[PDB]
Amino acid sequence: KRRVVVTGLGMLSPVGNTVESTWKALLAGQSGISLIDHFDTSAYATKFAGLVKDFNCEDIISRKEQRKMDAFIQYGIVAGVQAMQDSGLEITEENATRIGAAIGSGIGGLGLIEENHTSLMNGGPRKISPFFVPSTIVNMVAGHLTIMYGLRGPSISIATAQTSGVHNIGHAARIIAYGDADVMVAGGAEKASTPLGVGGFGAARALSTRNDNPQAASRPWDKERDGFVLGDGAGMLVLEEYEHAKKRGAKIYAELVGFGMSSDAYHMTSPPENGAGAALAMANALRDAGIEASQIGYVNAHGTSTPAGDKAEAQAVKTIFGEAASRVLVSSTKSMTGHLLGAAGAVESIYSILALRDQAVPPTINLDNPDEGCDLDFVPHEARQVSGMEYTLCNSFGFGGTNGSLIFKKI
Amino acid sequence: KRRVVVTGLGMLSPVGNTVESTWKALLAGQSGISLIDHFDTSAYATKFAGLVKDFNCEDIISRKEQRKMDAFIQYGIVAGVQAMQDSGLEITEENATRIGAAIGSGIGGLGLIEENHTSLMNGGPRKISPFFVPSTIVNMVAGHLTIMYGLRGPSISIATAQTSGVHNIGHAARIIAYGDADVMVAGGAEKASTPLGVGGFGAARALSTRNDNPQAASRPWDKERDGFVLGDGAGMLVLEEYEHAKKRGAKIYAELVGFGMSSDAYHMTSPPENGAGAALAMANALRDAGIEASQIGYVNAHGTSTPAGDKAEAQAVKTIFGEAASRVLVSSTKSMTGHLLGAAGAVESIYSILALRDQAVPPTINLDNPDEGCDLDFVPHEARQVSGMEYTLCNSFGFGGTNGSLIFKKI
Ligand SMILES: C[C@]12C[C@@]34C=CC(=O)[C@@](C)(CCC(=O)Nc5c(O)ccc(C(=O)O)c5O)[C@@H]3[C@H](C[C@@H]1C4)O2
Ligand SMILES: C[C@]12C[C@@]34C=CC(=O)[C@@](C)(CCC(=O)Nc5c(O)ccc(C(=O)O)c5O)[C@@H]3[C@H](C[C@@H]1C4)O2
Repeated sequence: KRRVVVTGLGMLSPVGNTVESTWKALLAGQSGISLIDHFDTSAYATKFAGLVKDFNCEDIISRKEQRKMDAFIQYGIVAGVQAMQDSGLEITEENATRIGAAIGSGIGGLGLIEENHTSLMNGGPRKISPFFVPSTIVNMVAGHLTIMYGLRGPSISIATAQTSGVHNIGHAARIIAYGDADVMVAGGAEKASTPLGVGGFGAARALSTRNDNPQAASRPWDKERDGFVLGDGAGMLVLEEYEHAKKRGAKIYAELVGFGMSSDAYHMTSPPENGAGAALAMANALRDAGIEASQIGYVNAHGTSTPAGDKAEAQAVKTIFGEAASRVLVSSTKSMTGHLLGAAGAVESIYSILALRDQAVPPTINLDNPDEGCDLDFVPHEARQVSGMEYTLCNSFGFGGTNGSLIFKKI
Repeated sequence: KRRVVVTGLGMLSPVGNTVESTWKALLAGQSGISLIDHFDTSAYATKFAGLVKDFNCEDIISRKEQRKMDAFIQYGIVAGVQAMQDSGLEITEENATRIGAAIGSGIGGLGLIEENHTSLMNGGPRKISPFFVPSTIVNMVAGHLTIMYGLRGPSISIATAQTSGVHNIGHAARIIAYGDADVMVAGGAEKASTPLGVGGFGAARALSTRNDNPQAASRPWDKERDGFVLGDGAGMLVLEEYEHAKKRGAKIYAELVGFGMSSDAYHMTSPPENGAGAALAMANALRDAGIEASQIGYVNAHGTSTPAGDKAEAQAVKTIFGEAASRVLVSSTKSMTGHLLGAAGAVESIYSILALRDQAVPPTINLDNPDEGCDLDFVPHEARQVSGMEYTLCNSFGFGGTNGSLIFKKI
């Protein structure tokens, strides 16, 4: 009966270009939200986002190859390299077959979609790049990485919008636990800070508009919430079978204990007031881990800072925790990080891991005035030390009412 | 130990708007390839594709809701309804939780991407539709369908480009076999016959250019091959646990016996001459099914009619079959159907099923002059009756060297 453990991490976030730097920033309650400058935001109702600062891949990706890939792919490859390195794993002809990847994204190569389309409109199909398809499609991070590292085991790419990160990690673990693979690099990558991404979610009325204070915009559960904030980044974890990792003396961050999925069956871009769907997703992860809601010390909420969304998740926590409801710590890193969409669940799974290694829980900043009727401990303003925390749970929910929860156990 | 069976089918193809009509057409060796008329193809090097003829959803989707979804979503929903109906399954409050979906697509809502982008370029972010995101993203078919049918179990969407259909079906079966679900609607949907899809794959030099004979264009293994042909469609199958299906007296088309995945780790848009990757994918499906290459009576090849691609797959068959190499029937439905990308593996999984029900195997049309050095029986020109065939295998390969194989067993 195969157990899965995390033996490698990598990340690119609006608050740091490494795992450690990003963790540091979050515990210090820093914000990565800034004003956009790569395109004219005049007509845009939202003019800020959590961007990746001074990105550099020169040492990892030839500017020759960079031409064949959208920022989202570029990000994910870098985070994947970080993870592969940090794992210390060495690919051998024996190995190849039993190592793979499960990496996706919510929207994929918007930027190159826009470029290629603009080109076509201005000068015809003659102007489309031969790399249009391969540079924009969601599965390309798994593509480039399996090639770069000679990985030959199972490779998949789940695109469940804002739920992607959690699904890729969850299925990567299943692939391993099932016997199909021994190691899996998994997570997600996103870079939707484009005219289309901003204008698009902007058109749905899903974005915050607090342009006077981009850092105060993302405020989960606070009463002045006005919609989620966009974030770019990538998060990746090397998942590996317990005995395979030991046999190689791998540093093991944590164990992946439970994975749960659910479907809202309600509305395409909104959850029930009731949070029924998030509840089942958490409820199935517990049952998969074989433990009780009482044992969860920390929950990394999906908490996107949308009026209807944050309320639903809260509702669902009460429902699952009941008694403990107030004794469990809950927080949204999105208060500082922004919403990474297809990468949200990857980075947050990383934070849910480090919170067990460091027995510390990052805050929900901007939580000035909670929502009324809230019994929950949303860890507002300042990180919080914890005692004997053995399990953390991570939530991701997405459009189409698709939900997922991962449960991590210490050591 | 949970077995998975197919208890429902649905389809939209360039040769038929139902399962039965499409099967009929294929066995008769008909072609669905035609010249494009929905956009000006003057500047286009490829001017044809396998389109879905006289699509109608009026009875299933309100023109009110149709506004919120790309053709690709519209197609997939219809095929999903067909499948749900054909399964005879009835969703009950008990049920909901244990029924879900695993549906994806290669490229998603290109058409609405183009519309929305054009709008933005012509009149600003003000012109983007509030439905931009929800109408174009890959996971929306699973979204709309879980809602329409009150499905609350696990919902996922794998986007592994041209390998998608096989992956969604394969993982849907795993979800079931693992205990996460009892029923899963699974497959894929595509509609890339757009300026971007045509110009895009056209820019990669991956499309056939035989505009003088659109019906002769798709010719897997033939010596005058000139690249794949684009096809629109959707294919869906209801997968369900054996005892759950029996307990309800479900008509059972076949059993899903093996699922295999592999990664080429070679090139982003091309397979090794050696076909090493396809071999492992087939090789793992056999091992998963617990049977031998000898027992496979029919193989539905990925056979896309690209020079480098068809050769690689052939190579891989020899490698896996060896002795039997000539005693196993191999064929490409893409000779008539075109390439459905993210939906290819769904429809072809359907054909791999019916070939067991009807003990008949559809031909590879246009196979005038094989490639030299080929020992394989590619079932050229005319469908072929078969005797005691108990297993069929279905191949899907995609960009990023991602591969997958499904193995179906009679009854
Ligand atoms: C039609 C409306 C109704 C509206 C009303 C109140 C709201 O609060 C929002 C802004 C968002 C509802 C929501 O929270 N959706 C939601 C979700 O279901 C799953 C994931 C996420 C995520 O970001 O990962 C998410 O954002 C909705 C959205 C946009 C528009 C305005 O739908
Ligand atoms: C850079 C080049 C080299 C080139 C040369 C010879 C060829 O024959 C083609 C046209 C296609 C190779 C190929 O077969 N790729 C391939 C694949 O790996 C997996 C799936 C599929 C599918 O359609 O599901 C597929 O199409 C390639 C493509 C385009 C361009 C011309 O890469």
